[PDB]
Amino acid sequence: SPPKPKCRCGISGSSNTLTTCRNSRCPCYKSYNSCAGCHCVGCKNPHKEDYV
Ligand SMILES: [Zn+2]
Ligand SMILES: [Zn+2]
Ligand SMILES: [Zn+2]
Repeated sequence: SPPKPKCRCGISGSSNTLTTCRNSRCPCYKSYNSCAGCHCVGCKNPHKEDYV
């Protein structure tokens, strides 16, 4: 498994509707990772782990 960044988008950072984890203040998003193990609230992260 790749290095998984963790974020608290919602608890801190920037609470939003869609752009919570989808903005560049989210380390996961920026580093091409899903929010596995995060404390993000209202996480819309388009980086869903590519598992084919
Ligand atoms: Zn986030
Ligand atoms: Zn995250
Ligand atoms: Zn998230």
